[PDB]
Amino acid sequence: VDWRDEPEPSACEQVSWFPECTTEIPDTQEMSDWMVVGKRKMIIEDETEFCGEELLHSVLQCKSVFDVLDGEEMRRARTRANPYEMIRGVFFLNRAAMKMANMDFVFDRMFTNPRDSYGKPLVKDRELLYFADVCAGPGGFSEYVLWRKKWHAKGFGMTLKGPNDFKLEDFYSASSELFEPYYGEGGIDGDGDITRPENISAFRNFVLDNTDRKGVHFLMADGGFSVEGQENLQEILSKQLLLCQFLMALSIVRTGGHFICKTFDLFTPFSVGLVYLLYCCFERVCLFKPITSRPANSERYVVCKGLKVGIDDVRDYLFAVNIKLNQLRNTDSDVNLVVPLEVIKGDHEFTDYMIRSNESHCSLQIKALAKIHAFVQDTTLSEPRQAEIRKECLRLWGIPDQARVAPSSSDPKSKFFELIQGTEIDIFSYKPTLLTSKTLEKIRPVFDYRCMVSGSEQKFLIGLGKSQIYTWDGRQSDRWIKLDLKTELPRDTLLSVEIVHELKGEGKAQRKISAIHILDVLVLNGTDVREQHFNQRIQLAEKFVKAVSKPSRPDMNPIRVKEVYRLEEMEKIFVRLEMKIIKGSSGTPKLSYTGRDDRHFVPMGLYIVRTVNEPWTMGFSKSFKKKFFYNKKTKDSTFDLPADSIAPFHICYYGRLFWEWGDGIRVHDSQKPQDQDKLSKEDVLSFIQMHRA
Repeated sequence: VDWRDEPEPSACEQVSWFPECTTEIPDTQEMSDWMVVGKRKMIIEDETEFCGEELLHSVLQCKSVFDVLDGEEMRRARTRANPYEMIRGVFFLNRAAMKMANMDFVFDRMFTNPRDSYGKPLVKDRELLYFADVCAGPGGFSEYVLWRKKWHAKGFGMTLKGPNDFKLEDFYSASSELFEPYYGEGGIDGDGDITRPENISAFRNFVLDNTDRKGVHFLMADGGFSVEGQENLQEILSKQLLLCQFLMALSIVRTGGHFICKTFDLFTPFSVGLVYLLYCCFERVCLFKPITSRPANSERYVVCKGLKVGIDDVRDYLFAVNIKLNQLRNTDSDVNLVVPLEVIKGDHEFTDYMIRSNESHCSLQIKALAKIHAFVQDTTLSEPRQAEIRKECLRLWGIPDQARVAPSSSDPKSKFFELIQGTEIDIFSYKPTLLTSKTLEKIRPVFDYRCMVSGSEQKFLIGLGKSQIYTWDGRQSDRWIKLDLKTELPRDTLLSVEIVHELKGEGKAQRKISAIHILDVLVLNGTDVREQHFNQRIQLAEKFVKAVSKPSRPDMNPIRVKEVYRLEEMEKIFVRLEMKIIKGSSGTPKLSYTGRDDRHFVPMGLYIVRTVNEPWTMGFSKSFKKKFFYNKKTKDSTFDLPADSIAPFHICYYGRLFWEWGDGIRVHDSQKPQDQDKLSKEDVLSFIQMHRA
């Protein structure tokens, strides 16, 4: 084989896709005879149904050349023959993350910014991006995605426990509450084996429970294991892994969502039928090998965009096939077909593409294998272009050529000063204006304001990564105190929070949990949001906060956003106030605010926050029945949101009022020691009603 007649190395890569599938999705009735069970076959050399005999045999002999060669001596020639070797992982934890860096650029930000078939993005940058990462070597894929999307992505991961488990603490960015691992049945106590039906169903239910029952925007799968001593049978030995990854795609990926999965050789009709099922289920499919995939191996990736509606029959069918596979382990039987060969070959376009892909990959891999062999037989040979190629690839993909090495062992005070970027520190010391009969007129605009129920004193919280979380009470004299709660948060995060005691049940059976309730956000994981509108900051807070949660680890402290109400709708708050018997109140019922779940807390009062800026105010047009913005200086009026009407964080914090709910204040009808000097619920509601018009 002449390996020196290979094309010149290049950072430019071309992609061709399968023809778009026109035939209908197979249903349960049609697939009822598709599964074929026969003798277990551990021979690959005759699988020429989608590849020429010459190419298959040549690639197999080229692989088997190294059956007698030293493994380390072979990998040392591999390092020299591969022109893309020096790329490695750059500043990530492994080279696998740079594979996602490669393919996210090649497929036009398909994963970091997923669109639909019409060109419309699925996630509003100014809603949350949901992704899943199954069969992941310490989540390098997720390291790339999280480093690129910061708090604007939430990831769900499942992988095999053991030496190749997730390494959250080694992510360049991110945290445990950004990429939340779930290991199947038992939650975090599972083994993460994706080939177990219990784990499949459990991870599916988990992902659906944390994605508004819609599913993830995309799923990435990169499963593999050692096939040492029997490398040539790699595709057969990992057939079930491939089937389970395709099935997980059909199980948790939302409609219009995407899916990328690592495969190996695709000579057998079993793997080709699986690819055909993906081609039927997605709007467009292709087989691609990035240059960050070593040229001498059988590794490639199948890229799928636009999951179709009504793929549930295929999902159930593949679940059943996996069960049969589990039942045939250690026997002489095996599932050798999932789609009949006549159906696959009946689609001439699909078969043409499949054969051409197999053969082109075979020729390239044969050249690379002979190249490694030649570099073994001659140790002076080398590619003199690895450095420049790596430089150009990093430039092309937008990956900065800077190492991970920055543990950011910053103290919370210095990091706080870094994150506020010269903003005056006294802004963080302002106390709220107490709401009294003398200050009631301050909330006169009503529409300019939002309100939320408080359960503890307001504090600032900074996240330095993982469990390095510190709080500060806003006074220059106070020290940053490490938070004694089992919770994690990404570095470069700055929050306005309160630490609430949540209660579930009453009396002797009452359980209590401490929780972080977010009031407002300034910086999350590195991008500043302080200048965005308050509702937008709360929505990005729900984005990150939904991301910073823990369903697989019931052992961790929950993080929540406060429920934000419109001031002209404060009446909805009092409907959630109940008198409940709290553990240790000697039987006295205490006022309790019940949240979205079956938990409640003792309220201390109600914050009123202004969301509209200086001489800008919101009125209600009775003719148009819509709210409008009015400029008190220019006298202009508009029904759209003016950019200068936006109240940034410092205005919202400085101008906030607090309506305390201590003794003598009646906000629930069962507690009427109404101190005549203190505002009741009726007084505030009457004032609000008089000034809504």
